[PDB]
Amino acid sequence: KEESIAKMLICKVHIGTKNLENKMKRYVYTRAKDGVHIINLAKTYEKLQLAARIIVAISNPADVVVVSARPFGSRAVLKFAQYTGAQAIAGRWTPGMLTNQIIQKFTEPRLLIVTDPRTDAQSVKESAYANIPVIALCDSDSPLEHVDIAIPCNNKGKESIALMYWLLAQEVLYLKGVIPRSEPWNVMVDMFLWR
Amino acid sequence: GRVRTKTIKRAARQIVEKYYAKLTLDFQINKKITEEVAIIPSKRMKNKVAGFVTHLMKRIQKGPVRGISLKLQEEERERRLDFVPEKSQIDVSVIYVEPDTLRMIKSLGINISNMKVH
Amino acid sequence: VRMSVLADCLKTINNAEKRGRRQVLIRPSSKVVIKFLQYMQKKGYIGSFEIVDDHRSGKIVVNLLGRINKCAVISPRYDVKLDEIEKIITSILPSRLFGHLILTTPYGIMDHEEARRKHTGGKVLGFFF
Amino acid sequence: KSMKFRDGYLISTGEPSKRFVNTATRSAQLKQGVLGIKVKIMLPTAIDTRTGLTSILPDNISVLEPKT
Amino acid sequence: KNWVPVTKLGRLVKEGKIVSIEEIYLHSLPIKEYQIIDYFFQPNECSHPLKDDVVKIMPVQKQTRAGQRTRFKAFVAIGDGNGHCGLGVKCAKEVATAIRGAIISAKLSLIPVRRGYWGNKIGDPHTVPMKVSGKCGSVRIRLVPAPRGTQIVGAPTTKKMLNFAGIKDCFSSSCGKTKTKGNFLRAIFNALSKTYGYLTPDLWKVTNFDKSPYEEWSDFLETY
Amino acid sequence: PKKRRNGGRSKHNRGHVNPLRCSNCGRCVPKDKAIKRFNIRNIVDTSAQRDIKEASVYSTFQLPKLYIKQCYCVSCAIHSRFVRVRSREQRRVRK
Amino acid sequence: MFNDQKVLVDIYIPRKCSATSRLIPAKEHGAVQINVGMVDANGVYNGKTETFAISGHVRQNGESDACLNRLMYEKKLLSFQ
RNA sequence: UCUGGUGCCAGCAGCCGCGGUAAUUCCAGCUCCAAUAGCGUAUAUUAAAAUUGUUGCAGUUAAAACGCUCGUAGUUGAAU
RNA sequence: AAGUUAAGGGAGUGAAGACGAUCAGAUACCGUCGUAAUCUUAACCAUAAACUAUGCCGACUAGGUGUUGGAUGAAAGUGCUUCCUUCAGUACCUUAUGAGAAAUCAAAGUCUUUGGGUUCU
Ligand SMILES: [Mg+2]
Ligand SMILES: [Mg+2]
Ligand SMILES: [Mg+2]
Ligand SMILES: [Mg+2]
Ligand SMILES: [Mg+2]
Ligand SMILES: [Mg+2]
Ligand SMILES: [Mg+2]
Ligand SMILES: [Mg+2]
Ligand SMILES: [Mg+2]
Ligand SMILES: [Mg+2]
Ligand SMILES: [Mg+2]
Ligand SMILES: [Mg+2]
Repeated sequence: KEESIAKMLICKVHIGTKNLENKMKRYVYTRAKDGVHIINLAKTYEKLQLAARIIVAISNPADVVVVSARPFGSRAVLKFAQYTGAQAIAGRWTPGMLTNQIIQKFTEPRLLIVTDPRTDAQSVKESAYANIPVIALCDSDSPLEHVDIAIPCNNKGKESIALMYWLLAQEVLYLKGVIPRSEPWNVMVDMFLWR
Repeated sequence: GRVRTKTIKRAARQIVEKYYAKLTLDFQINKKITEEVAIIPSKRMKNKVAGFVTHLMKRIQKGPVRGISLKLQEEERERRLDFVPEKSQIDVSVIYVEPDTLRMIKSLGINISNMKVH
Repeated sequence: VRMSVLADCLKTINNAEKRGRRQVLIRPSSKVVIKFLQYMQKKGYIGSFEIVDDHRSGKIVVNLLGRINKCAVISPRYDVKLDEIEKIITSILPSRLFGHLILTTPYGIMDHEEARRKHTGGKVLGFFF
Repeated sequence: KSMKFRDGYLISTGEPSKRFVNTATRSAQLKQGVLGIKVKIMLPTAIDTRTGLTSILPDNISVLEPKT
Repeated sequence: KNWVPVTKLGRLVKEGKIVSIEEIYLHSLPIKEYQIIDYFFQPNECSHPLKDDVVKIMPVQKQTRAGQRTRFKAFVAIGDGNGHCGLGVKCAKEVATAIRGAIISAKLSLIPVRRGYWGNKIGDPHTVPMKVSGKCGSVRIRLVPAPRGTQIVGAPTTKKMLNFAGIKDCFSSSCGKTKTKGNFLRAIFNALSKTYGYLTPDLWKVTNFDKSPYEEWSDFLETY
Repeated sequence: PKKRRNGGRSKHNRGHVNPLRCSNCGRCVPKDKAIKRFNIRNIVDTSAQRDIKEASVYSTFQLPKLYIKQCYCVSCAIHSRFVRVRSREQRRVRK
Repeated sequence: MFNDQKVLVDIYIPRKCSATSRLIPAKEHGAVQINVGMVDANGVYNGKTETFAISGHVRQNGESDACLNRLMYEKKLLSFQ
């Protein structure tokens, strides 16, 4: 769809970094003269749409956890959990949440979303102890360990993170009957932006 | 030294959370309120608890204090940060792209009418 | 120096199978390798395979089905009599109900049950579970 | 040798440890010596005061719930 | 009993939503409460109840500044006698609390064991399906199938574990330092665990997936 | 038990290395094992430095430096605290 | 196993990985199942789904993404692999 | 964890060990255990020993890669 | 390396030896001297923690950062430099449903699922 990619170009979601991390070769289009890796932007749309289908397949929204670690991703994750019916963390992760059944915040889910696997290493480590299908949002250098579905973007720009969460939420709403297609979502970006 | 053990601090924090609308910035009134609310066998520990309550109440005026969940502040900050801008910055007339980005987009076969490099 | 091309082929197949690789390449080929591969094919342990024709000793590419536990050779090809199959199979195979021991026989290459059915001995080549 | 057997919660120092704890000592003459017996019981939060009234514990600061 | 479940699986097992313990094996779910295992193995509505045995108690010391500091480790082996087996260990200050903890730990590790035939298949499988090998520390063990009338041919600890597991016929041999009881027990347990992972030819055909209890009982668990 | 992977020195693809002598204690050490230090010192401290300045002709004078390039053996080097004793994980940290 | 009287004697049948056919055992906690929802030629999700299973070996090696891509491409759900 | 005697002595014990007043181990009484018209001791030999290893051992640090290279006998050698 | 034979050479260092100190003693550690030796030519001797305490040839199995010497293709130069591939040598980092008693190991992996060839102990 044309306007989604237009908005993606408005933000800097198509520029990554160095450190190709060979398992992410198939998502990178070219390397520029300054060393920056350019992401395809056509596989991003398809992977986002598949991620939305997988998310909506889950019977209740309460069995979905979205996790963010850095300050410039808390607003987006909170609002995304608000419009859907999922749970968000957005802060300091307690090292034994998913595996210690006596702790006060056990909260065992069925599906888990990560803003960045490099900074959210503790949460993705604990997912392999309880059969949880991690879905991530990966840059050109992200490790793809214990990651099932990867969406290629840049995890650094605040506007990029806001735009990706906005797109994913809009597509999830389309996949339900809350609003039919052919008219855009009335809420606007800058709801998901930081400060 | 005059460091306060965890019993004193925990009691003071709960007192602040549960009875915020009554409390003030004056030690004597807060001493009376703490006499009435809680259960403390010794007047010395009661004085110390009331002193920490007053000290905590002073800090709240300057902004957020970590570990004390006061709802009024929370809805105030939520309604502050939920400001809807009248114009979105997402939409602009012209997109500026790299030469390689433009070549990529042209290669993928998607059409955008307002793309301009440099 | 090679000294054997069957052992290298079987080792490469076994190493790739342990990782779930779905395809592998065998560099040096020969008629004995083709016959061994065909016998593995007949038992449903692998898929189809190609023979690439350079103007040297050819190359083979095979398709794997995630189904082999082990395949190896016995390097000295000991000469086995018809009444000595029982000890070898008791020592080598994991069960009396599956697995195969491959002899080379004056009537071609075959496993031990077919060798008994044909009333013949031979020498040992290898096995696959 | 000595052998200790414990359960629950017990206090050792201060003035409360003399109010809320009950103690006795006895000995038994066995064939090969003497054994000492030593029992210590903390009473279920039950102790009148020196200015006699049922007390509780010098270590607690429960905060009451507002009426709603 | 009147116990308050802490996990979703505990809630589903407390109600009659799950029929057999093989349903949770199939989905590779963890077990975090011994009360599930107690619920599935009761002296009523169960043909074969469980058994326990303290197999070893050993003291260990730490040697602080004022002398040593002793305590006791307990090994227990739990068994059904029919396709189920487990092993547990616990360290504590008193022997009684250590054996209680070991009994609890063994129940959490209960696993299914596969059984097979020597020769031609008839009713009531009686031995291991194929050669299996287990390793722990420097101890290596190997079990091979045997005919009907043989007993177990092994050290007393092997006989104990295999009698708990439900195997009647077996040869065995071992290598290493088997005087270490814990490593020997763990090697036997590891060999037993490998039976349902071998992919024999009769397991080649592909089947369609069932649905997990979490998905299939979503709404009832939502009502809470 | 082989506490160091490189054996305490940086030598690879060689048989023999010529030795040098400790600047402090005179011992022989192979050149690839001695610790090297290079120094750029002043002749005098700053107060004497300024005292020479106004005792000088030319109205624009700069004192020269000294270049030394000393080398030490293990015992004579860690007694002077150019090198200390670290933990098992910190030993691997070069630079 | 079916005995001579044709009775199943295994107490249960374990699963196989959709990518390598590796027979997931009873304690492998790094194995997952994915259900992908279907659409009804309008863009609205019906009640149907597709299922895959992945073993802990490949998922710990880090190839779950590529294998899932290939599997979903086989099912006409992706345009590439 | 039964009685009497002895007290680093007398003695026992293949091995670890026991023996200074409380010796479950010495010398006795009683009672129990094993095999049983049979049961102990000494020397040699087989399994145990995958501690001689063709099947089937080890060689960085436990015993053990010749200082290094050339070289005859021996052992082993691409595809058609 | 030391050591032996013969002819040279012989500054510095310096097994032996002689003193001066320290010490309860000091045939030592410190200091002042100082013979052989150390260097060259022609012959012997055949040993070292002669060490990577890891024999030699061949195959397979994983990502990254360097560096030494060639070749291929492309840009800034004021027929030269940078970049991309590929061959040969040489290090390091991370990780191992790989191995070990462990320390650790890209081999010390592909071993009770035990056999590619060969020498020594
Ligand atoms: Mg005090
Ligand atoms: Mg040398
Ligand atoms: Mg013998
Ligand atoms: Mg023998
Ligand atoms: Mg034997
Ligand atoms: Mg040995
Ligand atoms: Mg050597
Ligand atoms: Mg001289
Ligand atoms: Mg001199
Ligand atoms: Mg020597
Ligand atoms: Mg040597
Ligand atoms: Mg073996």
